[PDB]
Amino acid sequence: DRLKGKVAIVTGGTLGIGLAIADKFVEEGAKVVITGRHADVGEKAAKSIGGTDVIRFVQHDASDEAGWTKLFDTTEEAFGPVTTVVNNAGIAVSKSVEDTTTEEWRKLLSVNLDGVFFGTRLGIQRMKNKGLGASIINMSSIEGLVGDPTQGAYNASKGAVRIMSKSAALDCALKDYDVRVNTVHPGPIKTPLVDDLEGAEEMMSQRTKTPMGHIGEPNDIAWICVYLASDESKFATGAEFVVDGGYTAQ
Amino acid sequence: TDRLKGKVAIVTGGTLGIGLAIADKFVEEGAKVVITGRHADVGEKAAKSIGGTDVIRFVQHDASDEAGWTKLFDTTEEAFGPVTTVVNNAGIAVSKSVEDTTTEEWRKLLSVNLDGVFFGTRLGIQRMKNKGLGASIINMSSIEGLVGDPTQGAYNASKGAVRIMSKSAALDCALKDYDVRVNTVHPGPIKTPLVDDLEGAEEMMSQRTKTPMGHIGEPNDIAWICVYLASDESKFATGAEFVVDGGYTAQ
Amino acid sequence: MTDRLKGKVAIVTGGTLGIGLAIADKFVEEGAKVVITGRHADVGEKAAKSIGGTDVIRFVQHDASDEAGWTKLFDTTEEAFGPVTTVVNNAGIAVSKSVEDTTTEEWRKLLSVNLDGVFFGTRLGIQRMKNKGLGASIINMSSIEGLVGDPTQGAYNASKGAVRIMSKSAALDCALKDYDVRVNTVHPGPIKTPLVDDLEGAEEMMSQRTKTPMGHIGEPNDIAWICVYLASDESKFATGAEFVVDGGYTAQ
Amino acid sequence: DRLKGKVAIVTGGTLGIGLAIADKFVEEGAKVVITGRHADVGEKAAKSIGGTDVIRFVQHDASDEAGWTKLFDTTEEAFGPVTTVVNNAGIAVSKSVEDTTTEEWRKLLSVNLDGVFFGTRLGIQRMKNKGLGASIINMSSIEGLVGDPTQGAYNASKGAVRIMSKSAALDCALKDYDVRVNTVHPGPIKTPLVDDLEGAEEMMSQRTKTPMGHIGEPNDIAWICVYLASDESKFATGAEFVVDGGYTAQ
Ligand SMILES: NC(=O)c1ccc[n+]([C@@H]2O[C@H](COP(=O)([O-])OP(=O)(O)OC[C@H]3O[C@@H](n4cnc5c(N)ncnc54)[C@H](OP(=O)(O)O)[C@@H]3O)[C@@H](O)[C@H]2O)c1
Ligand SMILES: NC(=O)c1ccc[n+]([C@@H]2O[C@H](COP(=O)([O-])OP(=O)(O)OC[C@H]3O[C@@H](n4cnc5c(N)ncnc54)[C@H](OP(=O)(O)O)[C@@H]3O)[C@@H](O)[C@H]2O)c1
Ligand SMILES: NC(=O)c1ccc[n+]([C@@H]2O[C@H](COP(=O)([O-])OP(=O)(O)OC[C@H]3O[C@@H](n4cnc5c(N)ncnc54)[C@H](OP(=O)(O)O)[C@@H]3O)[C@@H](O)[C@H]2O)c1
Ligand SMILES: [Cl-]
Ligand SMILES: [Cl-]
Ligand SMILES: [Cl-]
Ligand SMILES: [Mg+2]
Ligand SMILES: [Mg+2]
Repeated sequence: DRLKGKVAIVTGGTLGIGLAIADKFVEEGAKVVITGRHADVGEKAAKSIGGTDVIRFVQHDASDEAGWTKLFDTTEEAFGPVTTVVNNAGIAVSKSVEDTTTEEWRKLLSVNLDGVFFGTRLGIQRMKNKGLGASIINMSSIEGLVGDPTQGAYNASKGAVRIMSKSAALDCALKDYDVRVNTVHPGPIKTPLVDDLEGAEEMMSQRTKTPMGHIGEPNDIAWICVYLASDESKFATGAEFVVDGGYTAQ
Repeated sequence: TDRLKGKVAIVTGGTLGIGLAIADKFVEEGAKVVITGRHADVGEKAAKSIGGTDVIRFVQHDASDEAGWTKLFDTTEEAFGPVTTVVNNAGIAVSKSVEDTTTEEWRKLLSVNLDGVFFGTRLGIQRMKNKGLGASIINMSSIEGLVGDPTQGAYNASKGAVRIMSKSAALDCALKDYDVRVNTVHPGPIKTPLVDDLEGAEEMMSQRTKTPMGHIGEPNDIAWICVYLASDESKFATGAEFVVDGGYTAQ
Repeated sequence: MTDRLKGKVAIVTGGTLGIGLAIADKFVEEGAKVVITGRHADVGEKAAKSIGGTDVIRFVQHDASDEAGWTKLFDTTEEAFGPVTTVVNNAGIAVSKSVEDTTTEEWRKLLSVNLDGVFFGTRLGIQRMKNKGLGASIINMSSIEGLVGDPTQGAYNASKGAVRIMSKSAALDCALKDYDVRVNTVHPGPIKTPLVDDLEGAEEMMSQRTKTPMGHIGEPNDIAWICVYLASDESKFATGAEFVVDGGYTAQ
Repeated sequence: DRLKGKVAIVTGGTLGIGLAIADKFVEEGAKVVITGRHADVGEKAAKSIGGTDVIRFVQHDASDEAGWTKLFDTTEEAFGPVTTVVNNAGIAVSKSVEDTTTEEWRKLLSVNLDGVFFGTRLGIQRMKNKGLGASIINMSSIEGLVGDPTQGAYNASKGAVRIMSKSAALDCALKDYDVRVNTVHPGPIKTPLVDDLEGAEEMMSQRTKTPMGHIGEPNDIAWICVYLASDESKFATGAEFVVDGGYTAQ
């Protein structure tokens, strides 16, 4: 259907937002590789969506540079030329800038920023100039648009992804690469991980935070990623797609 | 399966160009559509080019005509049932710097591009709130609502106004649990017979210093993002700006 | 009196109260000659005298939505002080209505001042200040409400988003044509002024930490000082930009 | 007199933009410590501005975390408690995202991002709750607002600075630290950084790039920094100050 012929890598694809992206990608006809760090979880997640003819799990840590080349080779071996890269893997640190230790800072940025860099750079190299309608979708958060006093390192990583993606988009467009790069900026989304933090959903559902008075669900982010992966969005590049319940509109 | 099943849409300025493509893809996705425009022969031919009166109808209406807006909703509702979707797309251009803009040009453009969008948004909230329709208002606000252009002063004013007024509406609807979303769409240069009739226009906007992709878009590029915004797929998106511009604003 | 605006001649619309008064006050303190406008001659004459004598500041009764009066206002100012170098389009009004609840009368009245007035002053300011080596500067008063929405200020939001982007168009045309005129926008957050004071509950609502992270609203001098920077030749490379002084309001 | 009583650290204050900031800060009454890696350049720069009663040089690489603590100690010993931190040190790499080596990425980010994090975190720690009218000014760029196809790592670093600074501003404000944090976004400015990239001034002077048709001068950035360091800006925090010749207005 809407993603006919697409082959997608979805990092952090075994839980929450990434899992829903993979689910709707398969529903729309794409073949998907979802990555994660734990194999006992990752395989049941893939099977929860489809069989190995449409979706497969590959253990990969987004900060693992060499593993990225291996991840692409495995995906192409399974499904053919990669067309779509969703850089979704990330981690959080609940600290102000003042209270962030240098170890927390470096570890978060090696996943949230270096990992997105590794996936974007390689995706451009492996997908340019092949008539694929290639699309790189970088998950860049409402925390890439506004600050949060207790997400200092996360804010830095998401702001970096936001503008680095415009650089990539412009270079691909100017060089007729047939690769588009866009960022998605989710507001608060209900996941089992948000569930395990007592008070988190309640805090984020305050009207002063999310004007809709509730947080979203993973499918809310999947559907905008479907649009961005499909050729329906062949004129969209370097842009920010915000699905946040009004959070940044006030 | 149809992504706009059961939706009922008004698309102003929907007989040519971007509005016509939005109407076409809306019908294709299962919506019933009323398109508006000022000229009846163009408008009737436009509607029939998309489908029969069971899925699409033309209503003659100038978007700056405040009184006509209530009749337009009534006509749409009697044909298709309650309106769920309003695309405020009607708009005109003035090729003048702020310095060179006449007061008559200023007022005429703003009466369509700003007053009209206000009339449709205000009435849309009134008529669609609290009805469980998954209502969506889509305001066309242009890259000229994000960046300035030295020779588009009044257009820039109108589109910046639509951009932020739409956030006001989105927030009020959300805080009041109205079940109405309001978002803006920001097209870059798009090929239309309007652009084709202006010699060198497509060539100027295709320069890499304007559009990095080196070409201008097509009306269906805007239609597809409007389908996303009209559908229940985007039920968590409100008050946000959706930019389809070939990279224009990213540099 | 010091000298960061030496030789400048400024029109400050709505300069008899609140933010406009503070702009005029600090402009005079920095060496500028100033004409303030307003609709009430009694408040306005006293406002000007409260800042200085007629050799540094004068009041002119003018509604900013009155197009023909704009030409007379420039003539009167240049007759008094020489060619105008600086236009601060500050006059503005508010309406506490959602988009849904805004009447068309309220919509047109607010926009005739907040948008048409800024257009009239920007258009005429370009015509009368271009190509004169003045280091000219047009400062258009937007608001944080030109950057984010407010559910109960629909028309005001529209007017301030219009000012924000129209000003960019004017700045670009002036720059590309070497007019020696800059155009920038100032976006105050909540500021203690009569506009705020006489909206019951407004300061209290805006002082909440969920609104202004600094936990209080600003004061008129906060906006005067960024305007002094923008009117001075210190900002000669600044054009088409948005200057936000808002207590952190738009950072979260 | 506009900076009477202020004590400022200006990283990379020995050439270009940072030198002009230091110069104007001293003119307005501040005591200033400038940093840089090269003591030959730095000692002369300090002497070109004033005597050791108003300005001193400290050899320090902004990417050196341990050195930041020494730098604040040295400044305190000379001039009293620091009131103003200008995180200005930065470098550039003329590579698209596709063409960026991981070494180039890590080197630029360790200076442009880690260094701004180190100085912001330390500035907050050292200046909070002292009633100093403290101000942290983080040097971003128009390249933290828009992309550039050939400055991918730089774009990443400047977008990170932009949004991390908002987080810091918010935390300082909500906690009543009496510390403001803002970012400055220069457009092209004539500096050794620009003068060494051959053809860069000519490129950035095109009207399609800078509408004013010329690039700026270091004093253009000095004056907005004076405003931000002074108590004139006591209501300005978390905001972006753009001095760019119209670059980002089109
Ligand atoms: N400047 C740019 O950068 C640029 C370039 C290309 C496209 N765009 C985008 O294109 C979008 C839509 O414009 P378009 O190019 O599709 O225009 P278009 O091709 O001229 O189509 C105009 C449609 O609106 C109708 N219309 C005109 N005035 C009207 C009124 N007062 N009331 C109701 N309908 C009216 C037209 O004819 P009738 O009145 O006879 O029906 C026609 O159906 C804008 O948001 C703009 O951002 C922008
Ligand atoms: N206060 C805030 O929190 C705040 C925040 C962001 C932006 N702003 C903006 O800053 C500007 C000044 O606001 P403020 O709070 O200082 O307002 P204010 O305290 O109400 O003062 C408004 C001034 O404008 C004059 N004025 C009003 N309507 C006018 C018209 N049609 N023509 C000429 N002068 C007129 C008033 O004098 P007369 O009544 O005698 O005419 C008065 O001198 C406005 O553009 C406002 O939107 C204010
Ligand atoms: N020039 C522009 O057009 C422009 C535009 C926007 C933003 N900016 C930003 O403004 C800032 C200053 O740029 P500029 O053009 O003035 O550069 P510049 O002329 O090359 O000056 C660089 C200064 O920083 C110092 N420096 C370099 N690496 C350092 C390190 N690791 N630790 C400490 N100091 C270091 C240099 O001294 P040593 O070599 O002795 O260390 C020198 O004092 C940078 O953040 C830049 O990204 C510049
Ligand atoms: Cl994210
Ligand atoms: Cl009057
Ligand atoms: Cl200290
Ligand atoms: Mg906000
Ligand atoms: Mg641009």
